[PDB]
Amino acid sequence: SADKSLQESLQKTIYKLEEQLHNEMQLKDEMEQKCRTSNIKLDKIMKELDEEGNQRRNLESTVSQIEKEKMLLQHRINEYQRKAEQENEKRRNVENEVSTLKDQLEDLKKVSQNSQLANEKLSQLQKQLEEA
Amino acid sequence: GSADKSLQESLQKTIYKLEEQLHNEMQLKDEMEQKCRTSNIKLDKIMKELDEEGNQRRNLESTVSQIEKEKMLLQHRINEYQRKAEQENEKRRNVENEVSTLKDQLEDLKKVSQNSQLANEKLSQLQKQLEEA
Repeated sequence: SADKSLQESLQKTIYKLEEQLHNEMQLKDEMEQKCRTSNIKLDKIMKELDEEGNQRRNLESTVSQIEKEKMLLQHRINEYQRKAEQENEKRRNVENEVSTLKDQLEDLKKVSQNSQLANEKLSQLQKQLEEA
Repeated sequence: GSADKSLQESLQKTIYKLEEQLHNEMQLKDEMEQKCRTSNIKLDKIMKELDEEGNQRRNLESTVSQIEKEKMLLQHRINEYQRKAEQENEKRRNVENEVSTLKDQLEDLKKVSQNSQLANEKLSQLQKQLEEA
């Protein structure tokens, strides 16, 4: 019966070993499944990382080239704004020139009517000084 | 008895078979744990690199849309100033024709007045020749 003790402690050791191997097999498969999933993903993530980087660096060139074009339009704004202000001032001045000249034409017509009046009085004066 | 010692021998046999198979399994587990830890280290380094690269790419995409639209409005403002300088120039060219016509009238008026003086002085001299004849 110390006999049976021995065979029973042996057989219980075997059950614990079978339980241990089965548990370790469950752990083995669970890790395998996760590891596999993660390496699928790793490979996907790497291709996509290379694609994002290339496209990011490409858009950097695009940004810089269109910022340049934007700048060059901002300067033609400045140029065309000054041109328009200046056509406006040259127009405004030619209009005042027109105004001046109309006023100079009126004053002058007045002076020359005064001079015909003047000359009419001298003509009359000359007539009254004549020696019959 | 020898029956009991043979049962025990067969049990020990199984214990060894299973323990050895256990050790074989642990070696495979340690190897795969190492591969797995390494793959998970790389994955997390690449995922955040992916995160910042894609954020910057998306950000630059918005910048592109914004700037393309801004360049159309800049061009619009160039069109507003072109129009204004064309309309101010045609206004000016019409006024410059009035300036030119008026300057001729003023010249002509200075001449009318100057010849009036002359005609009056000649006429005064003829009235004098009449008086004296």
